Amino acid sequence: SMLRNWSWVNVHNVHSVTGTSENVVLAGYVGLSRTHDYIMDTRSTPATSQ
Amino acid sequence: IKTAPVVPPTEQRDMVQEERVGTPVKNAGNANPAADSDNATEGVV
Repeated sequence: SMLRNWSWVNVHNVHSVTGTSENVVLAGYVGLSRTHDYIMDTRSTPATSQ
Repeated sequence: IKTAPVVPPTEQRDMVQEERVGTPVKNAGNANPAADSDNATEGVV
């Protein structure tokens, strides 16, 4: 069933949808800024109505 | 007349003390600080 699904194809003829590869390392959410702002004022929200 | 020993004025100092029962929040003057979020109908980045 894997061979019938073309597990034998050349891994170079398999093109990503974008014609590019990628290796992204972007610094992310830790949650210290959200929890600090809660202790300062618990009456706000981080989630907007949209 | 009653002469009484007092504390000389130069050996004491009045110091103003401000007594508070709690630390005010960040948006202290705002009744609804959550109306900046509830009114973001396009989104926030």
